[PDB]
Amino acid sequence: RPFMGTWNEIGT
Amino acid sequence: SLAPRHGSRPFM
Amino acid sequence: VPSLTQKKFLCDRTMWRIPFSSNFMSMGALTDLGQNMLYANSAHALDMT
Amino acid sequence: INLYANFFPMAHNTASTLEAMLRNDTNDQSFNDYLCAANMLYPIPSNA
Amino acid sequence: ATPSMMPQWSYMHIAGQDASEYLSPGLVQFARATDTYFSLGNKFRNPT
Repeated sequence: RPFMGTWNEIGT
Repeated sequence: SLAPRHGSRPFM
Repeated sequence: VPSLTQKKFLCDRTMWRIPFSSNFMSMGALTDLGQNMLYANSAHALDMT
Repeated sequence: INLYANFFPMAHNTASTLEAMLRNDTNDQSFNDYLCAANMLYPIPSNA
Repeated sequence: ATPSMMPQWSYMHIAGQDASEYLSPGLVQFARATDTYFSLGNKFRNPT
């Protein structure tokens, strides 16, 4: 589930 | 912090 | 008396925006269409009016 | 009078995996009404 | 992403790692240790 807004490892 | 509660830099 | 209506949307202190993302949302700093290869790793022109 | 709807341009590869994934009986969506009412009005004669 | 422009992007935190894994671990420990009065958090980048 790589839909996130990855900052440096997925997830807000 | 630390564990004797609050503080700052005698812990690296 | 008979009447004809007028309108406006006075909106000061702000600048009109248009995100450069596909959904128009605010996905992140680096947009989702600022890294889509067709717009980076390539060249393009621009023409507004 | 005109209805109006705003669609999220969801990626198809992932939207289709939402249908076959939110349509499941287990994952159905259940709501609640905030006020949680059982409203009832009771008349009162003047000066009662 | 866009691999041909990934290196420089990552070099200057254009789209690289957060300020908890490129920072030398000692420095992150330091900043977490003295964020209460000498916050260094805003001196750095957290690319999104």
